[PDB]
Amino acid sequence: QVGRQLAIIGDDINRRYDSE
Amino acid sequence: DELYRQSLEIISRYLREQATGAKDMGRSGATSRKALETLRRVGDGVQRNHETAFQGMLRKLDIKNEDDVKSLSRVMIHVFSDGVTNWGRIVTLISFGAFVAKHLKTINQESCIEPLAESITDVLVRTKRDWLVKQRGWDGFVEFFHV
Ligand SMILES: [Zn+2]
Repeated sequence: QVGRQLAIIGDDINRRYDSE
Repeated sequence: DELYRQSLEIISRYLREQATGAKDMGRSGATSRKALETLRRVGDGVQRNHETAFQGMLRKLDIKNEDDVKSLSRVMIHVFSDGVTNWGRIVTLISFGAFVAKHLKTINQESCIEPLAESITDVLVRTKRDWLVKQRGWDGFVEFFHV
């Protein structure tokens, strides 16, 4: 569970910095 | 293996600085310095904005000793189990590592912080070396967030 929850948070963080 | 050495130096310094509150470089010092500063800004933000989730995840891991610290490797592997790799996931894993590191200091298990940093570094460098090299390493990390 924990690694999947970190992946979800990380994708939100990635989208925040990656969006044009 | 300079990529392992540089990554360990950055990640270990962040986890230990976060745990102790005391700020403590070799080859590629200029890049590593910007990476650590980037990690302070982004990682402190990650821990603050996701503090409640991190608290629950930490409680779920139930870390009471050094033996409980040998289970995080499988958790760190799980972050990339869907085949997706990106800087957001990488910085989130390191931020949660610093969160565990603070916990380890609070329960007087400071000696476990270095094996924890070595384990985070190993998963990144061992399983994602190709991606990290294609993304230009820690220079690419600094550039991606460009705080
Ligand atoms: Zn699972």
